[PDB]
Amino acid sequence: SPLQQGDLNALVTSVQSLALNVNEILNTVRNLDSRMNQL
Amino acid sequence: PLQQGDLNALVTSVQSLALNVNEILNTVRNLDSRMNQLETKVDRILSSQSLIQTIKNDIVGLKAGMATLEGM
Amino acid sequence: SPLQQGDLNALVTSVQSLALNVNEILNTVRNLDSRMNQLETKVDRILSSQSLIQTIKNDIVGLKAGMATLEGMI
Amino acid sequence: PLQQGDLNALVTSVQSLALNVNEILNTVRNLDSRMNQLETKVDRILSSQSLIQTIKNDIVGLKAGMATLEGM
Repeated sequence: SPLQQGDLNALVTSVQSLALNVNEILNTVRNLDSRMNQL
Repeated sequence: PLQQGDLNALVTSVQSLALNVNEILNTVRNLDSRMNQLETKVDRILSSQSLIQTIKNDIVGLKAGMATLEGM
Repeated sequence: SPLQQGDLNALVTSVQSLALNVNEILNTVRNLDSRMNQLETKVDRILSSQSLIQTIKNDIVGLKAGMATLEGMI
Repeated sequence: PLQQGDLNALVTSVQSLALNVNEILNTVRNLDSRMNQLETKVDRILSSQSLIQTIKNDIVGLKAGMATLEGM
């Protein structure tokens, strides 16, 4: 089956969905950094 | 002409990245919970530091009172 | 310019390179998880002794009342 | 036929993922260093807990010795 734009677009949305998980990790580790400083 | 199968390696690499990121997420959520516990327990320790200076003041009185007895 | 296999392959290597950074993060957060567990155990040990302090506070208060008793008896 | 520019959105999305992962890496390396400091300082606190029981034993002697004086 020939590769289609929709196949590339599927990977874009997958990566952008993964990016939301990365964003939660980043927010949480920054919060941990502040809290370990206070500790 | 590129075929759907030509994208397989990229799809698999993103699936693996997502699996490993998910395990980071699981671990950092656990670190967050652990930090709650540590903070509560350190606050408890910090509160008992009031006893130390109370002991401190009383011992000052015990020192003076004992000087009194030694004179007597 | 027509899309080529090499263009897809470039993204594969980019993602696999990113995966090495993800791997360091994962190794480090697991290590932090183990170390925070061990830290909490030590904080537990400190907490248990902090109330041995409360007994000390009581004993010292008792010693003060006694010492006043000695002085009151003259 | 797909063109190079048809991949742009995917390239950009991976660049952004990489930038954010790099900032996680920077932060977790800092958490590792902070944890070293916390561990060393908690070990210091834990070591001084030896003074507490020494105070404990001595106070036991002070209690008995004072009963002696009270007997007089």
